[PDB]
Amino acid sequence: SMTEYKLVVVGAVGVGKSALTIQLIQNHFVDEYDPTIEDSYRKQVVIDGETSLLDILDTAGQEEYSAMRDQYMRTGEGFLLVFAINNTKSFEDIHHYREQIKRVKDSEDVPMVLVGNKSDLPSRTVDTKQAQDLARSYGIPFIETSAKTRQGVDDAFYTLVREIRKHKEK
Amino acid sequence: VNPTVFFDIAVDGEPLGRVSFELFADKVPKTAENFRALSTGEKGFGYKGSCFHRIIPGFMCQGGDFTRHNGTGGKSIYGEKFEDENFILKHTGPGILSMANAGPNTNGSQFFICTAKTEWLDGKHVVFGKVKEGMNIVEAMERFGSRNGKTSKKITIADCGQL
Ligand SMILES: CCn1c(-c2cccnc2[C@H](C)OC)c2c3cc(ccc31)-c1csc(n1)C[C@H](NC(=O)[C@H](C(C)C)N(C)C(=O)N1CC(OC)C1)C(=O)N1CCC[C@H](N1)C(=O)OCC(C)(C)C2
Ligand SMILES: Nc1nc2c(ncn2[C@@H]2O[C@H](COP(=O)(O)OP(=O)(O)NP(=O)(O)O)[C@@H](O)[C@H]2O)c(=O)[nH]1
Ligand SMILES: [Mg+2]
Repeated sequence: SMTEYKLVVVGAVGVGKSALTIQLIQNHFVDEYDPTIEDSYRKQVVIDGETSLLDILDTAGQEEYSAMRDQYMRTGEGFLLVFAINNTKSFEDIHHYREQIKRVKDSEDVPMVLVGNKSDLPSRTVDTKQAQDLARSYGIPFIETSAKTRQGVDDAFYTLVREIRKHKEK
Repeated sequence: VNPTVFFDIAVDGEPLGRVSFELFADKVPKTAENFRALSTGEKGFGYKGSCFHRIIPGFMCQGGDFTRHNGTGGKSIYGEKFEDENFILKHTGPGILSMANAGPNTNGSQFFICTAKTEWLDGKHVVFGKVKEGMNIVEAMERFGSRNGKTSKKITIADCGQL
């Protein structure tokens, strides 16, 4: 089989959106921070035996330019909501991203996955239980990831694909 | 009189042309003095050799990171950051020189030259000068940009100083 999905990575500045994407696409990590304006990637993967093209839109963390960001959300089929486990503000910001997606897509049932990134760092400020409870209250999956160690990177993106696949075929 | 500074712009090290700026010391004196001193290098650091790392056609040419050389850094002559001085002047069209920042009161050394009116930045970025001569050089720099700001060749301030 062959399918294609438009995935959009959102979340506050510095949480690891690009580092997660580059680990999935190019299988490497660097400490250097290159702030994003906008980047797009294409990768062919096999998930549960089903081949797919992933189109990944790596967005900037900033939330201005609503006209452009609304279009990101209209076009995207599934969204990674990324926060960093050592950035409490980035976790507090998550509900804004979800509210914007529901508003733009006029729906309470949009494929999304909550991603707690930088799990390798010993400077945690957001409890796993807090994030688990929030994802549960949203009815969406939660995954902790590290772009540095690659922990959970494939699972985060593959889980979002499974959420989209479910949505499309239901 | 308002001071004037110049940038000699280079493309992969080859001279492109000169851009000169009027700095509005009369209305934004603290911000103009920072840019002036960074252009002459008289504090022991400044713009010479640094890159226009983000050029987006239809919007602006941004540069000034001489500390990290990757678009995240820079510092002022007053310390790492200084306050927004005032918002008297607005982003009224091509040639406006204005401070880049990461939110309120985070001015350092990064700056941008507008290539169009960018009025949505009014009241958030401090306008402190304008291109005097060389808008055609700024238009050339703009052609090296792209949608996400990455440039097709490396655009640098090969030389700079006060006229
Ligand atoms: C939605 C897409 N999109 C658009 C846009 C909107 C409509 C239509 N089409 C587009 C583009 C072409 O569609 C791809 C923009 C745009 C701008 C940004 C991000 C995405 C954007 C963006 C990112 S950061 C910024 N804007 C302000 C930036 N600050 C820094 O670079 C600082 C440095 C000075 C320290 N850093 C790095 C930082 O703040 N960090 C936050 C972190 O802290 C640790 C790092 C700054 O002062 N300027 C000087 C003023 C123009 C402005 N850049 C800029 O580039 O505007 C681009 C422009 C005008 C096209 C707007
Ligand atoms: N230790 C650690 N550092 C990480 C991790 N993910 C990203 N980083 C680091 O955090 C910084 C910011 O990462 P980056 O992916 O650019 O964040 P972003 O969300 O894309 N930022 P922006 O919104 O500006 O595009 C970089 O220095 C990067 O190396 C991670 O899982 N662990
Ligand atoms: Mg990024």
